[PDB]
Amino acid sequence: EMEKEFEQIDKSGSWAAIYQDIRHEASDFPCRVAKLPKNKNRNRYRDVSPFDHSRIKLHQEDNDYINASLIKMEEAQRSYILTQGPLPNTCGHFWEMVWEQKSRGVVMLNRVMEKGSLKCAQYWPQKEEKEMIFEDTNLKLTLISEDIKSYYTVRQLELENLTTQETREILHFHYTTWPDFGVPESPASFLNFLFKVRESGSLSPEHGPVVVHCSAGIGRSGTFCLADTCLLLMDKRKDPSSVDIKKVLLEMRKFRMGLIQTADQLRFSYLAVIEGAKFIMGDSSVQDQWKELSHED
Ligand SMILES: CCCCCNC(=O)[C@H](Cc1ccc(OCC(=O)O)c(C(=O)O)c1)NC(=O)[C@H](Cc1ccccc1)NC(=O)CCC(=O)O
Repeated sequence: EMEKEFEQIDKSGSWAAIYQDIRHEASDFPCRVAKLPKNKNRNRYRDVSPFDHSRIKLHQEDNDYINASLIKMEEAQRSYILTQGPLPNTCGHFWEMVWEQKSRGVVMLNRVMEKGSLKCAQYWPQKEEKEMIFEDTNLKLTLISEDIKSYYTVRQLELENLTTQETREILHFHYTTWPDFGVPESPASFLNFLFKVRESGSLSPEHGPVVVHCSAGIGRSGTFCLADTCLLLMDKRKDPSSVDIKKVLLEMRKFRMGLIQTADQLRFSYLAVIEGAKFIMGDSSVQDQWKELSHED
């Protein structure tokens, strides 16, 4: 029982040893293509790479590499693509992947600059009259509208393949207040945002996997996925309390290394998931409380 485990861990002061244990047991799979010298310019960090077995392959004959991994949750029936924050030369690759995987949504949980340091390129357009063209991938991206909230912004984007001329609506969900190596301000804020992502349709199985990213594509992004996936499980078990969060995280760590970067992010996923279960269980008003508590305005 989740809650029961959570308290025992908390009362026993064991978040760090439980977290170190997860790291110690995570899967070790090769990241050979990501390490090829010619892809060094495609990697934001030297110690963060996609496993060979689950990486996303660009459909270029030229060079199919993108530091991105397909996290496929069989029991939850949900797939996610987790990627680092694109670099100046991978903005086209990033959009080529969104297009090739049929993603309808993009979840960004970092800010372009954090602590004065640069974490991701400005890969989408900031003004509607200033659209972006990715020459290398023959794509055009246009900002269609944006809804700014106090800690997040939802943007409506139009991605066009210039080769075939088809256009697609891409929703972009941007969490602007999640510190690096940190946790959202509260479970309510987190959940209010996640439920926004779920209600947009983006995560539906008739579309490609949603794209999640932060600067490395592992801490913040792992956190968001573990809570989303645990909640889906709690809603399909009907013995919701048997969802074992450590086990779900180790399953996801088989597809991408380092998911969840601090013990505190692990502990927050437990708080988020337990608070989110109120909704699963049947509380028809906890959602409006999260919106109120999140202070969207
Ligand atoms: C899994 C192992 C990584 C843990 C230690 N590594 C780091 O902090 C980062 C990777 C990283 C991981 C999670 C993050 O999100 C946190 C979140 O979302 O909560 C962020 C992030 O957002 O900042 C950054 N890598 C380096 O700094 C390398 C360390 C290094 C340096 C030299 C050789 C080998 C490793 N430097 C770089 O890669 C510099 C770039 C270069 O030289 O190409």
